[PDB]
Amino acid sequence: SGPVPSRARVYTDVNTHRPREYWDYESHVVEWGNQDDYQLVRKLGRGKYSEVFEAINITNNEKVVVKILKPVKKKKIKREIKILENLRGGPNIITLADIVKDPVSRTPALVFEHVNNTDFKQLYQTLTDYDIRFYMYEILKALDYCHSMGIMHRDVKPHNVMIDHEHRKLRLIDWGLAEFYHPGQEYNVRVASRYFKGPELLVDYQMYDYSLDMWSLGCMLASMIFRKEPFFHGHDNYDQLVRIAKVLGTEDLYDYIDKYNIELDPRFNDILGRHSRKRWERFVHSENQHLVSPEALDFLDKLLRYDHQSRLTAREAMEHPYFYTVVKDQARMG
Ligand SMILES: [Cl-]
Ligand SMILES: [Cl-]
Ligand SMILES: [Cl-]
Repeated sequence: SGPVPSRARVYTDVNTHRPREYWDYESHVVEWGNQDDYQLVRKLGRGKYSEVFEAINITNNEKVVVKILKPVKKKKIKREIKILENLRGGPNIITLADIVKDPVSRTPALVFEHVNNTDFKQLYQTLTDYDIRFYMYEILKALDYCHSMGIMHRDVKPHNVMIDHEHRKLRLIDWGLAEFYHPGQEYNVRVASRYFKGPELLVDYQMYDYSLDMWSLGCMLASMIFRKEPFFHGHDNYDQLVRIAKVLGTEDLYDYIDKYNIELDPRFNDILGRHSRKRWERFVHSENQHLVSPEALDFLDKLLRYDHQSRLTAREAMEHPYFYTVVKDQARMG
C-alpha cells in the first residue's frame, strides 16, 4: 500500500536545466535596500489579510506598493523573494523592486511597482462575457510564464488577482505560498484557500505539480460564468470534496484514487458514497445564461478534472476556442 509517483506533463525539469542558485532559496543571501528611501503614504488595505501600503521611493520620487510580511519562517521568506526576483519582468506578474526590513518592528518588507487598488473579487461577479474571457487569458499568461519558469503559485483565487480598472492591467499577486517544482518532490497539502483546493490536496496526494494552479483557475472560471461565488462551497476540507463529488460524480474520483493508489480513509469513503455526474447546464439560470457558451463549458470541463495530468496545461488553455476571439482584443481604453 503506497501512493504511486507522478510527473508534470510539461515543464517537468525546467529547474534541473537551470543552475542550483536559481531554485536553492535556502542558500540565497538577501540583498537589502535602504529603508530611509521609502516613506509610506497610506494603508492600502488588503482586507486585513496583510499590511499593504502606498509608498514614495524618495530617491526617484516614484510611487511604490510596500507590503510588510506577517512574521513567517526565514525559509518561506527566502523562497518568495527568490521566486519574485526570478519571475520579475514576466507578463502580468507583480514586479518586485526592493527588499527592506522595518526598523520599528524588525519585520521584512517587499516593495512593488505602481499598483491601483482594485481586487478581482468585487469585480468578477459583475463583468461581461467578453471581459471574463479577457482577464482569464491574462491570468493564463502569468501562469504559463511562471510554470515555464518552474514555479507553482499555489494560491490562485480572485483575491490574489489585482486589476487596474482603467488600463485593464492585470497583476497576479500573493506569491507567499509559491514553490519551485521538482520532479519527485513531496509538497505540502496545506496550500490554497479551501474553495480553490484541488482534489490532490484534498486526498493528500503529495506529489502534485503546476496542474494545481489550473484546477483553482477552473474554480475561478466556474464562479464567473455561473455567478456562484464560490462555485464549490465546502464547509470543511472533507465537505469540499463532497461539493466537488456532487458535481463531477464519484466514479471518476475513485478512478483517481485507484490510479495513483491513494489511501483514502474508509470513513471519509462512506460519507462520499455514491454521487452521479452532473452536467453544467443544471447550474445555468436566467442571470448567467449570457455568460455561458459551449466553449466555456468545454474549457471548464477540461480544467475541472480529478486527474491532474488530464487537465489542460496553461499553454493548451491559451489555445482553446473559448479565447479564440479575445486574443484579437483591440485594447480599447474607453
Ligand atoms: Cl503580493
Ligand atoms: Cl513530481
Ligand atoms: Cl502549465
